[PDB]
Amino acid sequence: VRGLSSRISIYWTIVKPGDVLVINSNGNLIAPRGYFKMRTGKSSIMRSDAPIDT
Amino acid sequence: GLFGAIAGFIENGWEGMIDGWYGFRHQNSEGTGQAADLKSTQAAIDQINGKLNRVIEKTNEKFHQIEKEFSEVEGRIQDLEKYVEDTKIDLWSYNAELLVALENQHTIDLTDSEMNKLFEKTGRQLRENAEDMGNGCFKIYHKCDNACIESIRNGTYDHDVYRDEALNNRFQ
Ligand SMILES: *[C@@H]1O[C@H](CO)[C@@H](O)[C@H](O)[C@H]1NC(C)=O
Repeated sequence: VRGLSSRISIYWTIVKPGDVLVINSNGNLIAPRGYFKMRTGKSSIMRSDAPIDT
Repeated sequence: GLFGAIAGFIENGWEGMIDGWYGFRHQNSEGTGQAADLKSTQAAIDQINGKLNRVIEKTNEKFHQIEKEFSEVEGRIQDLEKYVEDTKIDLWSYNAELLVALENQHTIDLTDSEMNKLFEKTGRQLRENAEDMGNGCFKIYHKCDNACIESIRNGTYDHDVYRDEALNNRFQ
């Protein structure tokens, strides 16, 4: 795929307030650069090809 | 309908009654005429608007839910997701069918009812001065001019004024 026979597998970890992340590796780590801020609310996702009007 | 007035002892509706749902037609010494009954018309209309507003009130608001279409076969978890959705849809579809069936039966019966109530109220005003001809018409046994007819229509008819005349015509 795009020249490549190798792959990256993606994982995720959520860390709550007062907890801590530890990353321990001796090779093959694709490291995070930071974190995404989690929110709760009314957001969602939908698959559609419909145009978006005003 | 349950009351047997509409499509009953009232043989048919009036396409020419265009200013109301229920009303009166008369023939007297001054000619013939027609008038809508406002109270009965509005009672039926008010009930129907009541049930309509109860039905079209408050759709539910839902946001993030479960996926309902899938591009790969997955087995057990997808099976369950699809079954949950199908089950939900069949239940709501049943609710919709039943809701309109019950509401509509009841709408027919309540309008039939309003027709019957107007008929009974008129009969009661007339006391011994009229007889029910059985087709939703009263034969009034005294001279009853346009103002008299209007007194019946507006609920102020005074039967005692006409009682001697009417009884003489009915029974002798
Ligand atoms: C009822 O009709 C009579 C006769 O037309 C009229 O005199 C009277 O004003 C009416 N009453 C009402 C409450 O409108």
